[PDB]
Amino acid sequence: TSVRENILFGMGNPLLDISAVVDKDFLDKYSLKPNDQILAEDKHKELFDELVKKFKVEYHAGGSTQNSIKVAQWMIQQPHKAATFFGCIGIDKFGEILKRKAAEAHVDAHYYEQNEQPTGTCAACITGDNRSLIANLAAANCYKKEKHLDLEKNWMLVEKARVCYIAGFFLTVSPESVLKVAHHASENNRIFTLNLSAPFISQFYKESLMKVMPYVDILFGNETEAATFAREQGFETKDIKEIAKKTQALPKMNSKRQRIVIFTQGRDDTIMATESEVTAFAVLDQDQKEIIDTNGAGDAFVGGFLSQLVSDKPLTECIRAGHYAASII
Ligand SMILES: CN(C)c1ccc(-c2c(N)ncnc2C#Cc2ccc(N3CCOCC3)nc2)cc1
Repeated sequence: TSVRENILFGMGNPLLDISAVVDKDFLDKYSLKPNDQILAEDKHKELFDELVKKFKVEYHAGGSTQNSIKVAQWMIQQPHKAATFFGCIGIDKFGEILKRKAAEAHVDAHYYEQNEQPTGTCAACITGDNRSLIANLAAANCYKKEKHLDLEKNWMLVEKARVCYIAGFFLTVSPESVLKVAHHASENNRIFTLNLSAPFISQFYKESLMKVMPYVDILFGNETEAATFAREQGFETKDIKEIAKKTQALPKMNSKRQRIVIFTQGRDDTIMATESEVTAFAVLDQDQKEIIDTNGAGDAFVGGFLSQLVSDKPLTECIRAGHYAASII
């Protein structure tokens, strides 16, 4: 093996995933479309506490960036604490559970804990054939870099790292801290990776997303996200195989590393753009998966891919583990 700890740093919104099995007489209370993912409003406050009661649940350390780092450590059977992760949580039992589920993943998590807000949480409300998801960010959105990421002891773990990845959802929380990490990857010429996460980031956080873009070694994104990203910046093309070209020719601050743009397409090829020219890799099929996680499998692609890049392997092999990873899920 001989891979080393804290070799891959990650950072993002730690969400505590709470799945179970409900019905509808539990959903109509809070009125929720059987298969839809939205954000929690002040009329959903209880829905959390009332999902740990009347329903048998599992507790997984969730959130995109955190999902990707745990899958990267899974494919990283050894050593342990090979991947690190910073985020904000609350000082309540939910955060207690999160701290636990992550160590129980050999992930080296180091959280910014606080009281103001509860630990965030995502709610898996499955009726078997649906996915009503309720997300409440809370604590994940209170991260303070000056009192956590800026501290010597944690910042030294960002130093032990030779690869950084942050899902773009985190730009909605702290671009200043996304930046300190990206910038640093430049100054010490290490790899810094990023996710477009959702089309809304490209449409509504472009200023923050363009500030880090020059400091972005690799870029992860999907079909649609790719699509909207081009729409704004003015690429004109609608051809993904082309967008990957126009984007990756974007002003890259560090010039010592030319960039790689991996645009996934759900389960259907993968478009990589490098300094040379654009190729395309077809996916591993697992046909007629009615259960197909689909949404949230791109997080798994990213972990598997990351697991192979922390060892500087052929991009073709990083993309191989991306499929091994997405999915066991
Ligand atoms: C679809 N929902 C459930 C959804 C999607 C994705 C996430 C998500 C995940 N998976 N992992 C980590 N962070 C976030 C996060 C986050 C997040 C979501 C939305 C948002 N805004 C949307 C409205 O405009 C203001 C910015 N800002 C931040 C959570 C919830």
